[PDB]
Amino acid sequence: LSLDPPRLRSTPQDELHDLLCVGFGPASLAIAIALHDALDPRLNKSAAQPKICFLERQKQFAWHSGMLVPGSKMQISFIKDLATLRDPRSSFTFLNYLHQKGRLIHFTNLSTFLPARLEFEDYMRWCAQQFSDVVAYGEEVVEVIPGKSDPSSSVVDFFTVRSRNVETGEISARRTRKVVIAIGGTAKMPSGLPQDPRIIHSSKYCTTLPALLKDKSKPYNIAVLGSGQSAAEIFHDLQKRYPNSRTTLIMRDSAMRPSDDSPFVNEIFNPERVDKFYSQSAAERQRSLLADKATAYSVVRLELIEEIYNDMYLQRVKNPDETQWQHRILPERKITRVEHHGPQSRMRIHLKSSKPETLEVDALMVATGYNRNAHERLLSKVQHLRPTGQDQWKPHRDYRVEMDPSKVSSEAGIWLQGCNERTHGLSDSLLSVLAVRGGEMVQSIFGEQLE
Amino acid sequence: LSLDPPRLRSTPQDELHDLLCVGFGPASLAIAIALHDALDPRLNKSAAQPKICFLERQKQFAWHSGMLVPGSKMQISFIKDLATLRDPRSSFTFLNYLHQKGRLIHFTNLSTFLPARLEFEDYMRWCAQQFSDVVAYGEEVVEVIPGKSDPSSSVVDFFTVRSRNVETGEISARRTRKVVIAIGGTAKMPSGLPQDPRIIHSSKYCTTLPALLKDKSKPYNIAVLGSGQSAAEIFHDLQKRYPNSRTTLIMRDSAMRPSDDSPFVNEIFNPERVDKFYSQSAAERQRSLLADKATAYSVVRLELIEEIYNDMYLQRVKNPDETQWQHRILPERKITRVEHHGPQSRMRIHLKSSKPETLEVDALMVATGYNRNAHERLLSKVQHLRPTGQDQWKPHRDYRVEMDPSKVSSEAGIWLQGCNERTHGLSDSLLSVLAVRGGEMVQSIFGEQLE
Amino acid sequence: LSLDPPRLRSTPQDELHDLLCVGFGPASLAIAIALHDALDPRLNKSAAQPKICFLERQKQFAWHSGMLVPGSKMQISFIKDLATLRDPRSSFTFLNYLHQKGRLIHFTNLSTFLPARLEFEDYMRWCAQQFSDVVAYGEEVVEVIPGKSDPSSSVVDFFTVRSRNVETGEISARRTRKVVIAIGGTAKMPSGLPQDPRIIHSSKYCTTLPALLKDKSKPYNIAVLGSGQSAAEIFHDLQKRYPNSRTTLIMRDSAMRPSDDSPFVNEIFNPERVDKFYSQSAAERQRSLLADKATAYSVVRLELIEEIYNDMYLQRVKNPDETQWQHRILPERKITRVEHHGPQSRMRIHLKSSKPETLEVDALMVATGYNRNAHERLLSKVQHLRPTGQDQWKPHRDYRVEMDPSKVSSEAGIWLQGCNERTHGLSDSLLSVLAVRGGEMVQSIFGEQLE
Amino acid sequence: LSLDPPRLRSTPQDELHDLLCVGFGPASLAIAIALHDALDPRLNKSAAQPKICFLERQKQFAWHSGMLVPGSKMQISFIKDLATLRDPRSSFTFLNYLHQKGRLIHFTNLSTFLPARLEFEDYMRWCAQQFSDVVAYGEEVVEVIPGKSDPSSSVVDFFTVRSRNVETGEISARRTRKVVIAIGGTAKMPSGLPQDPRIIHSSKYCTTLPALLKDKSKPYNIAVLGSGQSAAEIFHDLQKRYPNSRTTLIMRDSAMRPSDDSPFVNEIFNPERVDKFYSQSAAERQRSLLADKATAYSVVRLELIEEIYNDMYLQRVKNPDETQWQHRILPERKITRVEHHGPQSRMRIHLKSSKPETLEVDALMVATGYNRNAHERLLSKVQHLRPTGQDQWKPHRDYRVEMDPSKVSSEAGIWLQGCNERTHGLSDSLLSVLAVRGGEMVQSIFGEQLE
Ligand SMILES: Cc1cc2nc3c(=O)[nH]c(=O)nc-3n(C[C@H](O)[C@H](O)[C@H](O)COP(=O)(O)OP(=O)(O)OC[C@H]3O[C@@H](n4cnc5c(N)ncnc54)[C@H](O)[C@@H]3O)c2cc1C
Ligand SMILES: Cc1cc2nc3c(=O)[nH]c(=O)nc-3n(C[C@H](O)[C@H](O)[C@H](O)COP(=O)(O)OP(=O)(O)OC[C@H]3O[C@@H](n4cnc5c(N)ncnc54)[C@H](O)[C@@H]3O)c2cc1C
Ligand SMILES: Cc1cc2nc3c(=O)[nH]c(=O)nc-3n(C[C@H](O)[C@H](O)[C@H](O)COP(=O)(O)OP(=O)(O)OC[C@H]3O[C@@H](n4cnc5c(N)ncnc54)[C@H](O)[C@@H]3O)c2cc1C
Ligand SMILES: Cc1cc2nc3c(=O)[nH]c(=O)nc-3n(C[C@H](O)[C@H](O)[C@H](O)COP(=O)(O)OP(=O)(O)OC[C@H]3O[C@@H](n4cnc5c(N)ncnc54)[C@H](O)[C@@H]3O)c2cc1C
Ligand SMILES: NCCC[C@H](N)C(=O)O
Ligand SMILES: NCCC[C@H](N)C(=O)O
Ligand SMILES: NCCC[C@H](N)C(=O)O
Repeated sequence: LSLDPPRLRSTPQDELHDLLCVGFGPASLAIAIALHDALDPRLNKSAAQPKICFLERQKQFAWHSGMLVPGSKMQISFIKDLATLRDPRSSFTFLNYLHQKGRLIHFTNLSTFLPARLEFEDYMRWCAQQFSDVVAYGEEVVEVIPGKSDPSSSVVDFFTVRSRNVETGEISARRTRKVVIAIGGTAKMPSGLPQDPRIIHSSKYCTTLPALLKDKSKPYNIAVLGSGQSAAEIFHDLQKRYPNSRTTLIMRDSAMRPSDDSPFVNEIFNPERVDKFYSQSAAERQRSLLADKATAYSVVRLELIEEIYNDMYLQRVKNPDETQWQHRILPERKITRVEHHGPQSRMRIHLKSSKPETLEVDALMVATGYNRNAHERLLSKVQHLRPTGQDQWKPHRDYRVEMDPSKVSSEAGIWLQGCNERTHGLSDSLLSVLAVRGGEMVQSIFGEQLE
Repeated sequence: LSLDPPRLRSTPQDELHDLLCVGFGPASLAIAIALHDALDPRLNKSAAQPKICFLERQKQFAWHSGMLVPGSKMQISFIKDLATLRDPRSSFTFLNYLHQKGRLIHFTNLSTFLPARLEFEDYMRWCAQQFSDVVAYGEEVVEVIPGKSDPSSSVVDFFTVRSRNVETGEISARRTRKVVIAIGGTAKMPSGLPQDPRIIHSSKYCTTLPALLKDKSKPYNIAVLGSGQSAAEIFHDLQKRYPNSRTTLIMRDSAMRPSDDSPFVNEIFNPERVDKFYSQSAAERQRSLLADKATAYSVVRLELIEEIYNDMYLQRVKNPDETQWQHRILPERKITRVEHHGPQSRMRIHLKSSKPETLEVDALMVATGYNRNAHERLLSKVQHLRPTGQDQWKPHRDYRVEMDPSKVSSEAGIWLQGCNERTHGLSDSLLSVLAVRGGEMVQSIFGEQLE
Repeated sequence: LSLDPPRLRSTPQDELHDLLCVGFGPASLAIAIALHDALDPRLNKSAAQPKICFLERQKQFAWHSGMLVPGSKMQISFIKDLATLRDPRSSFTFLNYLHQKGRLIHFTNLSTFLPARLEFEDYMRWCAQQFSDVVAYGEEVVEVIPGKSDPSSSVVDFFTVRSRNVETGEISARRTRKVVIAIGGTAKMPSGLPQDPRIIHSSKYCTTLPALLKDKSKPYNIAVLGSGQSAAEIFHDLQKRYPNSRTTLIMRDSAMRPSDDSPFVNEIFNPERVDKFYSQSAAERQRSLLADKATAYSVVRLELIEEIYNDMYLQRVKNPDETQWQHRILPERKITRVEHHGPQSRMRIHLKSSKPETLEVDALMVATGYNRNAHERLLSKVQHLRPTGQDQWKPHRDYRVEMDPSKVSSEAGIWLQGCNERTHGLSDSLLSVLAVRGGEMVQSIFGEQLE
Repeated sequence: LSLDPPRLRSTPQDELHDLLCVGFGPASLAIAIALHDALDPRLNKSAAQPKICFLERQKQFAWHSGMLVPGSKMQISFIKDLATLRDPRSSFTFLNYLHQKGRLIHFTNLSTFLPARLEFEDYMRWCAQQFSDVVAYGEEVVEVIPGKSDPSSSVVDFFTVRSRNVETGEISARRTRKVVIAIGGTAKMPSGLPQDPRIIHSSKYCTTLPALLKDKSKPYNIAVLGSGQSAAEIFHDLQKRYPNSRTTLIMRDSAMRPSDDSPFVNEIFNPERVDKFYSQSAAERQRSLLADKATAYSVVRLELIEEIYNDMYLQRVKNPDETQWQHRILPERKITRVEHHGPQSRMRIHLKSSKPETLEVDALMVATGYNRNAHERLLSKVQHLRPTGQDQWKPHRDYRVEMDPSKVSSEAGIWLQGCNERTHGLSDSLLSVLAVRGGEMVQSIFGEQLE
């Protein structure tokens, strides 16, 4: 329909970069997009291109591909794509992507605000490919190291970012004034579960479970631990994927509970509300996160809850005896022990009540969420630049971490993205404010240059 | 279509009754209905009629008539009427009521499980009228007094129930072996608000607000305190009822939140789950009530939340300046003081944040819920019959309160209904289990007689 | 929960029956149920049992088992079950069935008026089994023959009904004063299609297609002709059932169109509207059937249309080239020729526009509806009893066919059920008015006896 | 948020224009917008401005303001605004309008594709105001007259457009090579109804009914003739607007029927389908319009049908006697005579069945649709330029009417918009394809200039 906008120019890796971004998921992608738009005279009247590079450990752009369950839907309006809430005229809107694919009229006839996760990933992939010249894939960042252009001074004014090539194992280094860490989360596992190849986090569902359970027709016993959106999607999907299997949903809560996207509550995810949340005290922020927990954690989309309920009711129609059901839910349970050294294909899972019985399974899917602390390890050698006494990174409103002013130049800095819920609200790890935040980040990072 | 079933026979008030029920709301009505069905040879094979009387302070049957807001809907499936979950063959089902009115086919074409509150009240009224011979209306019960058929013994074996005729003020007494107290709740007011005729509880909305604000066209300022279903219904309704008024919703929470009727959670209201809840410890029961709070308290029907949100959005369309809106919501506020002695028509309401500004209004609707402690006052003179040391009534699973066995005959007793959430679960004060509980109560109370 | 009501007594087959019913599908079942209720003193105050028998060719009760597609839903509110609109107190209501199965509370939490076809069939099966003593299964009726108790007179006053035992092939005869023919429809095939085992009517989908296509993993090509509810259900289901197959929906219309159950239109299915429809002239009845055609024929449930549309859109997401899609719709087409004598597994289907290209397929499902003329063949030897000149059976309002009064006794007669759309409206072949019609039929047939 | 794009320059009215557009409703507005975008180097790489003027008879931009009923909703996805389907990057998209108003995030939380008609009008108004320099309001075009730059030749190469200033009555003339007529429809009245100020077309509902019925509290009798979307909206609205009135919906059909926007059917409104429709024969086009009639004419939005049905059911709850209802529907009726010369405030409306009774009313709203023939009158003096024998204007695919090539220069022409259903399909008079058609029109009209 139209031509794609001009590509960003790559930078030789031996040159000092203006910005180096760790990760090229949605959060980094939104920053690339906002930078493109900011450098677009059509979009910004005022609009040399900044020297920028993105390091991504995956071999190409992918969005949670381990959980790309068939049928899985976005839990957010497509209007909250990577550009529209910042500038609906952007070439990087979902609607413009659809138009470019010749699909916009057909999507309109769906009357849905919620694309398949598959389609939304391809949207983001389609955006991502327009930045290929400035993204280095298959590069896993392993550390950020402070640098001094004047080694005999006591002022840091750049950082060296070292990454391991995931194919060759070789170590590269790139130097930059500013670093963004946007690396999402790491799998959270209950500390009571032993390491076993049959015990698999939800994040590796689509990738590593079919490797373990190769025959989709075989009568497997498969359990799912958890009662959030991932637990539900996996529990529901196993029933299609392995149709002769016996599945068990194990949860410490009494029920799957619906996610709250009711319109007054949902305004906590508005981009303008980040100022409001950020400015509250630590205590009020903690109470606020708790009060709105049903919008984000340990909750399932009502539609999916209802579909699973109907499936269970259909089992009840066929057999009033719940102990005989092919697919069962076991609420208010916790796993107290996992026998997993026996000769059998199966582990023995021992269960008790979760208030203050055994299953034998071929695999246990563990849908217990994510931690967002992995940036700490990347930043270990830059900790000493923090103000005296700090043992945590303190991100400012504009997401730049606080550093000792007498140790670090004002031209140099490190920003965090996607790990700042404590300071910036429940929207921080989601897609909800990426469009606007990208804009804010470009302004924060490239502000002098673009003025 | 069919004839109504045989009426129950009245009892002369000077005779010793088998059962005397205080209140003829839904809970008592469900007991009348279950008794009728139990005495129906068509419904119960095994089926002299028990001597029974109901005392109701209203002049005729009415169901929360002060909150019969136009458009107001049931928040419960009609299948949970006063008989169906006990016996769908009962003549007292909602569907059979519709058939009797010649309306069943038209209701079917609505495709709704949720009747207007108006229609459901008329259903219950239609049931209630079939018990007119055994209900004494306009009788307000004021005390229950222990009696001894042998005054020189130390055993109580009946109770005298005294009521005040609401029209004549005259005091009547009726004697009975067994008493049921089913009197619902009393208005809960925040203790910080002064008594004023302009400050009116939600329960008296339809009755006493139009008496105060007589001219529906006048530009009143009207506030609503609270963020539950009643606050919402009243806030929304005032906008139709007084179209030129300026309304303000004052709430200490940050948002109206949706009621949870998602299907797995909603099973806590199943009749069979009362056994389960009752048998849990006090501590587990407390934690359970807390965990499922969003099913019952401080929550609004999503549909109503969404309609109010749309109304506010339409105001935003007309004027981006929220300070100028005719109808406004003020979240995270508490009332710190109410000036109400000035010469003006209006009170001055002083507001502060509810985290750890003034309105001038013609009336303040206070939608802050109910207490369920009024039975305590009726039972003051029977307290001494409790086991030594008890300062609260302890209802058994079958809702009969515990009494000292050496002080009270096994043929005599007092049952509580609708005030037992602490011991019987969130369904206790609702319509949810009335059909089944009525059956259980008839069995508990009339069990010997019906065997 | 309760006990089942008393069984009806069987009749020795050599005795003259009061009523003999051909078929024990829903329509006959509704008559059995209404008769039971009419003989129930609990339900009818006024209430020797009539001598009745039902002849059904299937070996046991089954409801369209060839189209019991997984997930398939009722297209009618459960309130229009086989008794409720006549008498909601009946033991044969859907809700009472649920209660008897201990499932009523769980069904309530579905919040649906539309059961799975599987569940509704089991409801009807559960009803049907209560009449086992008076139903002879595996009996295919082949003719109805006039009888004269006085052979030398010219008055017919009974009929002999002869049936072929489907297992033994043996012929039985039973004599009766009154006959009901309630045998539903026969498969309508386009006259241009040749007989071939690979060409299968929708009615035999679940039974005879898996016999033909034994391996569910094989890449079959399967076509579906038609664009009604059956075509849609089969088209959608093949995609799950044979996941590697290539399916093609062939339709002469341009689109699947949604069924109209909007509430004002839907009142044509009200039981009371049959009087209104019946009394209109032939011309007005014809125009009326045409005007409301979108309620009944060549239409699909919006929900199913939307799901199929989403599946096609998902194919579009993966591949913009519709010619490469696994599952395709070909609108405005007609089949002009079917090569089916070649050596290949597959038939060659030749297509042209349907306005005034070839597929090779392993099977063609033909979803082109039903005829309702099979009663004509059963009644061939009784035609001469019609009034002079009639070449069609003329059913009165009460569904008794017109006969020459001087040739047939007033105590003898034949009623038609389910084939009377022309005279009684679009509800005649559906479940919509079975409850009320059953009552009317019992009154019409057994009226003298029950007075 | 961003600045508005550059304004188009006005043209002195004594200059020969490139394009003169009659009407500035949605269709003309979409052409203005597409022209702006085509001249935008940001949107079109290749991008002297054409000399253009729009003549609109209203004093300012308004969209069907006589039917801007409170609550009225768009019946089309906002994605089908005036630019998005052509170019989602356009500054004239609905989403960009929302962003400019600071409302985009709040609209997102509505989760609706269907704005209030009020909001969508303000969207279009907001677009329209950006073309104020080239629109002359209060100008009613009365004729288009052929011109010859060489009067002694036989070739027309311009047209003079004459308009009457609606305030001063003065006549202006403007000359142009090309003319677009985009003037929408004129009120269709049944020819059997007499002229009376109490008989008012739906198009003048919000403007001229409250002038007639000044007191909203008065017990008026008001009838509505028709059963389409307008009849329904007016019938429903009168009940709020005049709460003590008795309203009557008079319709020749038996029921309000729902509009078909089911997704396969709805593809007839796709912009790409205009090529397909246009190329079909006259006969096939006629049959096609008939087949899809339920998408466009004599149909009501299911949601509105359902709301009206619920209102009627609520009347039934209060009173089983339909003859006493405040608001009544009278189906299958036609008006045979209107007494309207009597002394009373009210007309007497005589009714009969519509198959092949009197009301006395204060006003009759006539909701019987529109004609689209008014361009004929404007073009009367240019008819002779058509090819010999034509008595109708024949619009080409690109909407330019056919003219004799030897009588009219190739640089001169007349285009029709919004009146071409017969040749271009059911989307022609709607908003459905305005975005794309605007683009096509700009290309058709300004094609040489923009190359
Ligand atoms: C199954 C699932 C469904 C979800 N659905 C939604 C939804 O519908 N709507 C919504 O708003 N949110 C949703 N989320 C939330 C999700 O967090 C955000 O949508 C989004 O993924 C966050 O973007 P991100 O860039 O911050 O993190 P990520 O998406 O995790 O991307 C971070 C990137 O950094 C790479 N990376 C990590 N470490 C390194 C390293 N050391 N070196 C180099 N590269 C590295 C990773 O490969 C990854 O690509 C969902 C999450 C999950 C798990
Ligand atoms: C606005 C509102 C809407 C509601 N909607 C629902 C719903 O949709 N679904 C649901 O399940 N629940 C609903 N509820 C909950 C409600 O508590 C129950 O539906 C029902 O009213 C409880 O019945 P009850 O008999 O226990 O109490 P009540 O309904 O309050 O009846 C008690 C009766 O006792 C009488 N009484 C009180 N004191 C005396 C006395 N001293 N002497 C004599 N008579 C006395 C009273 O006049 C009253 O009639 C709603 C409550 C409110 C306030
Ligand atoms: C797939 C499908 C789905 C449908 N879904 C609905 C719905 O959701 N709601 C609705 O209202 N309607 C629905 N219908 C319409 C259907 O016609 C009625 O629901 C119902 O089946 C009609 O009952 P019936 O007894 O008249 O005919 P049938 O159901 O066809 O029963 C007639 C019986 O007579 C037996 N029989 C036939 N010939 C003989 C013979 N010579 N001798 C002895 N026995 C014989 C047959 O075995 C059969 O059991 C559906 C139809 C189909 C095909
Ligand atoms: C109540 C109502 C609701 C509708 N809702 C929708 C909807 O939700 N979605 C949809 O797709 N369609 C809808 N429509 C269809 C409607 O036709 C189109 O939306 C749109 O109005 C068509 O634009 P138009 O410019 O062709 O005609 P119009 O909107 O009628 O505009 C034509 C303009 O020309 C002016 N004009 C007329 N004659 C002259 C003259 N001689 N000289 C100068 N100016 C003149 C008129 O003042 C008018 O402004 C609706 C129609 C009505 C009546
Ligand atoms: N899990 C995603 C939550 C997104 C949030 N409801 C929003 O509207 O932004
Ligand atoms: N507020 C009424 C709650 C009723 C409960 N959801 C139930 O289904 O019983
Ligand atoms: N009445 C408006 C019809 C619009 C059409 N359904 C469309 O989607 O374009």
